[PDB]
Amino acid sequence: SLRDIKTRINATKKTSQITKAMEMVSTSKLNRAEQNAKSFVPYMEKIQEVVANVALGAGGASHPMLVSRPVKKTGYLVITSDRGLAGAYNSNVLRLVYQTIQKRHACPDEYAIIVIGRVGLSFFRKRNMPVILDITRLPDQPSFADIKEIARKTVGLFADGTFDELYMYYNHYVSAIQQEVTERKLLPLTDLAENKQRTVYEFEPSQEECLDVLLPQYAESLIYGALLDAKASEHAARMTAMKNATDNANELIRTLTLSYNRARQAAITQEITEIVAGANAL
Amino acid sequence: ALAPEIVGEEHYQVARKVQQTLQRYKELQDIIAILGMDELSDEDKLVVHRARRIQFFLSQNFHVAEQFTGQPGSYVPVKETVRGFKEILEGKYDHLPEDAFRLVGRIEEVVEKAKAMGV
Amino acid sequence: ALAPEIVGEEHYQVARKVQQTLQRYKELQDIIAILGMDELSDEDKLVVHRARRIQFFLSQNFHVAEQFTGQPGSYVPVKETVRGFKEILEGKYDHLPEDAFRLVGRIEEVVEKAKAMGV
Amino acid sequence: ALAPEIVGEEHYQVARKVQQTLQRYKELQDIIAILGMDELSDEDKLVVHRARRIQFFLSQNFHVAEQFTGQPGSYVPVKETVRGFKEILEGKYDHLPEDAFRLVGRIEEVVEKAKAMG
Amino acid sequence: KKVAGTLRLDLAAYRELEAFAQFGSDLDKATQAKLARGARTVEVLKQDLHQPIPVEKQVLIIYALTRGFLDDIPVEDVRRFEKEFYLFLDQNGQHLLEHIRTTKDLPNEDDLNKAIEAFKKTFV
Amino acid sequence: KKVAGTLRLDLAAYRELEAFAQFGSDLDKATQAKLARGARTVEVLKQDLHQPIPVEKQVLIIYALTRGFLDDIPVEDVRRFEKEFYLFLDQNGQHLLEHIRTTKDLPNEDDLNKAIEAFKKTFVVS
Repeated sequence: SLRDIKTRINATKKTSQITKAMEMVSTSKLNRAEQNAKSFVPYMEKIQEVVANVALGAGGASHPMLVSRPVKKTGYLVITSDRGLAGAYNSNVLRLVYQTIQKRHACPDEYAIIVIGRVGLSFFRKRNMPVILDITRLPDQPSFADIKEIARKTVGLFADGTFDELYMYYNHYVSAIQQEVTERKLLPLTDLAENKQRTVYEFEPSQEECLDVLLPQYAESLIYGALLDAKASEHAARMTAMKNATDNANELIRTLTLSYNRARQAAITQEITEIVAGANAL
Repeated sequence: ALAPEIVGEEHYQVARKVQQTLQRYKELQDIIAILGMDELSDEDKLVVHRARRIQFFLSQNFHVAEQFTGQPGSYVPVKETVRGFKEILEGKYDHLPEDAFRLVGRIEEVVEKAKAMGV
Repeated sequence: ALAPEIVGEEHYQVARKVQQTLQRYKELQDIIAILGMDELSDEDKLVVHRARRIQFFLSQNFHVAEQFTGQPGSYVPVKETVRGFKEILEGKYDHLPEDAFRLVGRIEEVVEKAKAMGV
Repeated sequence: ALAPEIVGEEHYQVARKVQQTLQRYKELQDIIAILGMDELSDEDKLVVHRARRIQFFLSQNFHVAEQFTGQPGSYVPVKETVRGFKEILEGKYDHLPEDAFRLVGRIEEVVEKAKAMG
Repeated sequence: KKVAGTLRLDLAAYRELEAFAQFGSDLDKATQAKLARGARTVEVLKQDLHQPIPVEKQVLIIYALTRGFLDDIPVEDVRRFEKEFYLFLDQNGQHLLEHIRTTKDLPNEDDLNKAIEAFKKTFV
Repeated sequence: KKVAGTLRLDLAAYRELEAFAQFGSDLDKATQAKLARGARTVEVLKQDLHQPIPVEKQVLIIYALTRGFLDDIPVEDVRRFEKEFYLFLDQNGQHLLEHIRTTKDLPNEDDLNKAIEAFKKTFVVS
């Protein structure tokens, strides 16, 4: 129908302009996030190496965070998007976390879930899992202090023995089109960084007390590192999803446009043949 | 007869303002149908909110629809129609659920119809 | 001839359920033409996986096609055609890849064609 | 006529490259429109530079333009434009202000017009 | 002629940008500048039924939007800032209107800037 | 018939998998191997105007691509590799060219594989 096709061409044209608008704005945010993250990359090297060197050099394993223990029960931290329209980003991290728990844990009680992102909480509310902590509505660019208090809650749950082992599941930014669903172990610190270059350190703070400061500061540092990669990878995923969406829409506009022109030329050859058919008879 | 002096300034203001709301809802429906409603801004959300209510509140229970819909019917005087449509546009009645605005005559009735639903 | 008494209730229930999955995927096709399958949720994802399986498992190798493609042909008796669709519809063959379902006669042939790939 | 039998091979190579250079710039144009010039990779800048000079050297001072302006105007033989664009595409003249290429004739005119600025 | 040329460029750079970016809360600072003057231009071109405007007054309101005097004013009151400006011009600015009708030409910029800046002090 | 009958259908498959792969982010090994042969076939089917190739030379260049000897050579070089092989066949490899014309038939596989490796030693790259 000529009237109907014209509506679709007009709708596809308008929605192509919005997909392009979200492609360009995602580019601007990605550029900033790589810059902001690279600003905390030097901070991360400084803190993580000095605290590792004092934790692993000139001393034994005498911290609950350093020492390995047999695992009575465990937790998972999974970090996901608030809004949608980013393609495969949420599914491929949820796919790894869901497959991992069921395959290697055989009791609901065995595992607990910490979640960042509305889509993660939604997936857990559907199906069925419990959630111990479920932070949401973070700003587009994260600050350290947002997860200062939330991390404080998580390290309290670990440090008092509620969970004996804890894993992070998040996306890692590698390339402009390729991003990698990955898992790392936040606690215990069964392994540690080693600069191999150390200097005499003050022996006045109690070693356990001195650690009491540096272990949580390392833990917070690791979690924030995951947010830097997570937010950067979310913005890139929306940008290609928007590039491909716009390219599909513009292709559909040329295909639809030709159907309209073929229909328009047939309607003008029918009306002229009916007119001339009556005129020839009379 | 929709001219500022033929119907009055208060009437004309409300009438054209309704016509902006419903034209904005028409273009926005294309974006909702393909991309989804949650993707959009607070002002776009508030347009869709009000436009749904305005469009259903244009429906009415007639006496000749006594045969077609059971319910008896209503006559709304003009002064009342202007008051009510002004309240919808200013947001006073936005708490009520949208199904309450279908086939009702005066805005007073819409408040009670909602009470039966339980709101 | 598609009527419970003529075909038997098992054939009739299998044919109608196959035609219901295919109609849902002829409506999902308007949204997956643009966005891809990120927009789809839940039942939409499971329905598109099973529709892809069904649409390729309706394709066959003919003895008269030997003059065009080097493969041998296949004849599938009716009792066998119904059994295969039911296992596809239940979801018993969810794991196997879509390229193993093309140009074959019976469900046993899909399992060996998948095993050749190892995917 | 833009096929190597009719135009000859030197002309065909020079022409295709000009089209390749301009199309790539049309892409980087939307990236430069959203974000800053420093952001481009070095190789991408080496294509931005050539494209701006190529776009301007296409512009020419017409003789009928002297009613709409105050300059004499020039005619260029096909061998002189084919030679000149080969020099720009080899980069021999890249030490030049951009507007030197605006509304000019033969490539040697650019040299002198540059001196005019200083 | 001098005032009308800028507007054709200004309305165009909004139609392209708006067709995508009106909703985006924050884009580049320029894009914000173009979008803001874009709305004001579509409220300066709006007019009422059966009320024609003489040419000297048209050139003055278009000079003010193009040169950025109307940025400070919000989009809703652009339809009134217009009216208050026409009153102020009649009572005080008789000298500027004398010249445009007779010489079809624009007066000295310093004097125009002085009159319009002074009214911008008066407006609330 | 023996050399190239599965080319028409296999080449349609590359056209779709290229279109998916450009928008695609990460591919697997069996998809990447198929993407590498498809590019060479498209450059082996590129010709030039008013230059026909005798049929015995066609079956020899297509034997290289289908059996995978051309996999070593970088892409831009494929057109020059094809001009050179035809010159070499003329100067050196006359016995292969006599057999295909009379029997419309392909020579012994050992002798053909030997000959194609012998050409590839003489060929140089970039």
